[PDB]
Amino acid sequence: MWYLLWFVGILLMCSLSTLVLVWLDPRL
Amino acid sequence: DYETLRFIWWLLIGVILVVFMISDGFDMGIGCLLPLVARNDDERRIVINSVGAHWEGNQVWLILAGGALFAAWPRVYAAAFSGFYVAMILVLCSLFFRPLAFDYRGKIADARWRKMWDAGLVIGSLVPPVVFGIAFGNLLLGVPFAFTPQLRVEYLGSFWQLLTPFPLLCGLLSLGMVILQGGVWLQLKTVGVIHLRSQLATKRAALLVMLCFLLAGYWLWVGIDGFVLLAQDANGPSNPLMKLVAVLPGAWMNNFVESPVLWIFPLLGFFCPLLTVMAIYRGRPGWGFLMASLMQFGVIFTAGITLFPFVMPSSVSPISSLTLWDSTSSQLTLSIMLVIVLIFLPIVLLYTLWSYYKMWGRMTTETLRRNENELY
Amino acid sequence: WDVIDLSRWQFALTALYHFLFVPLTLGLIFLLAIMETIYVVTGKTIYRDMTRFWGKLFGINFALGVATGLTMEFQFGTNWSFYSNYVGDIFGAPLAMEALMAFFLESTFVGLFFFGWQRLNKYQHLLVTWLVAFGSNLSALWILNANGWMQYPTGAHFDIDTLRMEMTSFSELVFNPVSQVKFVHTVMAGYVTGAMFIMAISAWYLLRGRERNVALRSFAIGSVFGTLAIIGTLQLGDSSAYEVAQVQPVKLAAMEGENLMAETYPRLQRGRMAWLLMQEISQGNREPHVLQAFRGLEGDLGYGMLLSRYAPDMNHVTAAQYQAAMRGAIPQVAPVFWSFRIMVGCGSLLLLVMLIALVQTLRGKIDQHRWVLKMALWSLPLPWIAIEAGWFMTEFGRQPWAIQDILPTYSAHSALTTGQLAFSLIMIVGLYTLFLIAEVYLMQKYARLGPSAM
Ligand SMILES: CC(C)=CCC/C(C)=C/CC/C(C)=C/CC/C(C)=C/CC/C(C)=C/CC/C(C)=C\CC/C(C)=C/CC/C(C)=C/CC1=CC(=O)c2ccccc2C1=O
Ligand SMILES: CCCCCCCC/C=C/CCCCCCCC(=O)O[C@@H](COC(=O)CCCCCCCCCCCCCCC)COP(=O)([O-])OCC[N+](C)(C)C
Ligand code: HDD
Ligand code: HEB
Ligand code: HEB
Repeated sequence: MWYLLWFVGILLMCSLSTLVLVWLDPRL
Repeated sequence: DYETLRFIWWLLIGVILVVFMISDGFDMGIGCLLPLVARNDDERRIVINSVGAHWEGNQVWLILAGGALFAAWPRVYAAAFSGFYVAMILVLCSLFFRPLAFDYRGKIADARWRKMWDAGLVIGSLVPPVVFGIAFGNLLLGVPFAFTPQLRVEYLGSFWQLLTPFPLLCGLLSLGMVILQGGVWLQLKTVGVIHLRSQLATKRAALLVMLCFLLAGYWLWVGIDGFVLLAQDANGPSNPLMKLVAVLPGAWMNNFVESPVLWIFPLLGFFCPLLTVMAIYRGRPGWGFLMASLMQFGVIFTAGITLFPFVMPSSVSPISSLTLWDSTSSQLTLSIMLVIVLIFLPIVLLYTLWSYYKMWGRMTTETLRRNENELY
Repeated sequence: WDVIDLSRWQFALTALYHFLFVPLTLGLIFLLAIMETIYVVTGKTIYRDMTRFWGKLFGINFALGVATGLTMEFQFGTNWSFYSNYVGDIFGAPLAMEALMAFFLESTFVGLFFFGWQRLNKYQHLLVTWLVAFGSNLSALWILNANGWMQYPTGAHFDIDTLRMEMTSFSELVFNPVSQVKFVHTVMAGYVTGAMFIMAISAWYLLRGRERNVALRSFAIGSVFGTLAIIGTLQLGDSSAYEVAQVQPVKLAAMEGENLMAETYPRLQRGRMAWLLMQEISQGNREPHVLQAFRGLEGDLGYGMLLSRYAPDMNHVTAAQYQAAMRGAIPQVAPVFWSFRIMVGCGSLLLLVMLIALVQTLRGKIDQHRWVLKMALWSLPLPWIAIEAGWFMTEFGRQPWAIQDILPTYSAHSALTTGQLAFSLIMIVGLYTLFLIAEVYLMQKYARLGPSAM
């Protein structure tokens, strides 16, 4: 069911963006 | 059952219209008051920033009015918005200017640009209340629309037909209503010369509301033929052609004459402006806002109860008059939409209260100086 | 011009104008949510300043978005009164639910986003930004549920007594497969739009050697988010293609590289019969054989209503009228084919751009190659191009239907005159031209000024 998939997926997208930026920020 | 659902949805439409007036009406009234109570750039920004945080959420009440009409009364939504086509285009065009004025006024340090956006805000604050009042007055006069047997709607009037003296009086009264609401909001949200000028505008708007409301009631009672619903099955299907209507002089007074308890609604509409002025004089703009809110409640529910059971009487085809018994959605739709409304309107109301609570504070010159680049 | 065509073009222009600003809102607000989340997690103020700058651009876009949405809400009543009457029992529900759940959330809390930076503590402001994001996306959910129902009408039945489509099951509306995939695809496209926006503006900064740190971080956020977004966009685009393959043969024929015409003639015949029976029902007949015949033929009332346009005498429909309606049942396949192609090809270009940006992002060499920045800068229009193509395909590929196989567009219209439509078109177009020029100007000016001017 796509609404649940979207909810989980947008949580995952924002979480991955946050985590990647936390990791990469010292390199920047 | 179907009848109870339909009456509850009538109540809900009226409630939504009242909440629109209460919330977004003070935005519209403050836009109207902006050239009255603000005479320089700082005063103008203070006035605009008194509603900047909430005006959009408030306007969602107008949007919900439209959407709840669509969902619960699709016949009314269709017939009204197509019949008042030019009036609605004028309202929409004026409404364009508000989000744009709010965001863009401070984006260019040009006197001409700020003047353009102040004027546009005034247009978008003035035109919608006036047109809504004219529209409701035309409801009371009867609207020149009709249904085909296949329930397709035909309009036989025009924008100029609406601009008769009674609908003009109703538009003036609606303008006075929003201006009163905005004047009490400016009272609670500002200080100084703006506060003084909004106070005086509040007194003037309340006097206008009282005079216009009394004149319109007298006119309805003595010189406007009312509609009477002779026979209509209130649990029956939403088909306006299955009913019997008569257009008798003085008929609009029938609901109140039969049931003297319903007289409280016009009493609220007429006297709540005076009590709003009294509260403003008493140094109590919170009680004044409550009284202005009850004025909106009383005036709108007075219009509804006068029209009840009609919502949209037809001046050229009385059987084509729309009622709360024949303009509605299906029983399933009414039930499920009622459930959804009963869930979310409390939640919306609570988090709207939350937002207003967190943002509560008076916009002043020092507030503006502290946050000049951030604010509208 | 026919007043119906003026109304079609009016809704065309106003929806397109509204969705010049919506996709940016949809994606940019989650980008702001991510920036503020990073600020909360790390305490690094640069992400707060990024939230404020990119949100200023967000507000510029959001204001026009709100106004254009206002046009759309009441256009259904103004120009499509028969549409409103005929399908409101189902269609007005997702719009109302949008107002109730989503519009209130986003509009209420966008004011807190812009003006609650101080009155809210860090966590409450983060929550408010997230609530704006989820409200705008839930508005996408419900309005796209309505539009999907237009593509695939489910859980509805015609009521003889009210002469309109009525709801049968709310769950068949809410979980309409078309609406599900439409929602997720469109919001993914909006995420792509926001990501490409911040990446392009950051690349412009980096090419001029200015705002370097904000530009680097904003490019990185855009790279990761928009890589995920464009991937999800492509996958949900394939899902949408599958669903419209199931329920809309015309849009299926568009992607196939362009039978149904011929099939529509038996449906036209049954529809003519259903239309005659429905006129009888409107006349108040309730004879048993009449209602049994109508229950047998009510699945083609839409084709009968379509035939009504090409046959003034529905009792005696000549073959020429049959063939006119036959041709008019199928829209021109070429605008839909080329719309689909732009959308897909722009998606492929966006995927390449996002992957290169992400590789340079993960390597920590965003500013290493100038051509990466130039490509990101020049890729800014692509999401809007693909999005308007997708919506053109969506809204032209269901023609001539306002509701697929239920309500023809030519039958959904209000009773208006070319004078009223000329007035609304002139006013709307002139005002929109002024507003678009002003908004593009302000957006350009404040993006050019950049975060340092904040
Ligand atoms: C209210 C309710 C439960 C349900 C609503 C029912 C209803 C008809 C809803 C309208 C639905 C339709 C057709 C909507 C489309 C048209 C339209 C305006 C759409 C926009 C909706 C919005 C946002 C409306 C906002 C309302 C606004 C701003 C203005 C209209 C309100 C006004 C001023 C109505 C006129 C009030 C009036 C003059 C009453 C006369 C009098 C005097 C007595 O002094 C009296 C004294 C004693 C007895 C009587 C009087 C006495 O009538
Ligand atoms: C079918 C669907 C249609 C819809 C499409 C819509 C797409 C919307 C996107 C439109 C933007 C498209 C821009 C083209 C990309 C290349 C830019 C470029 O060439 O540089 C130029 C502009 O660059 C700037 O100076 C602006 C600085 C960055 C601000 C970005 C513009 C914001 C537009 C916000 C628009 C509102 C968006 C929200 C509403 C839509 C020149 O810069 P220069 O420094 O002078 O360079 C000198 C050197 N040179 C001359 C040799 C080059
Ligand atoms: C995929 C998303 C999407 C689509 C297809 C549409 N909209 Fe929209 N609309 C939004 C997403 C959105 C939004 C993202 O929620 C907006 C954009 C910016 C904003 O303020 O909210 C918005 C605002 C918005 C507003 C102002 C609401 C408010 O300010 O609270 C109204 C009244 C509408 N829309 C109505 C419509 C109608 C009637 C559409 C049908 C043609 C429509 N929108 C298409
Ligand atoms: C909910 C609902 C809805 C929605 C959301 C939408 C959304 C949209 N849209 Fe829409 N439409 C509609 C509903 C709608 N819609 C209608 C109803 C119509 C009518 C019919 C026709 O087709 O016209 C239209 C129509 C239309 C058009 C025209 C077509 C023809 O041919 O006619 C166009 C172009 C468009 C676009 C669009 C877009 C771009 C979008 C994105 C935003 N549209
Ligand atoms: C980012 C941008 C974008 C992109 C990239 C894309 C990519 C894509 N896509 Fe898209 N779309 C869009 C944006 C877009 N898109 C839109 C906007 C639309 C409109 C809305 C809907 O969904 O409808 C569409 C729509 C659409 C559709 C239809 C739906 C309906 O009709 O309902 C389809 C089928 C598709 C497919 C697709 C694909 C296949 C792809 C590749 C993989 N689409």
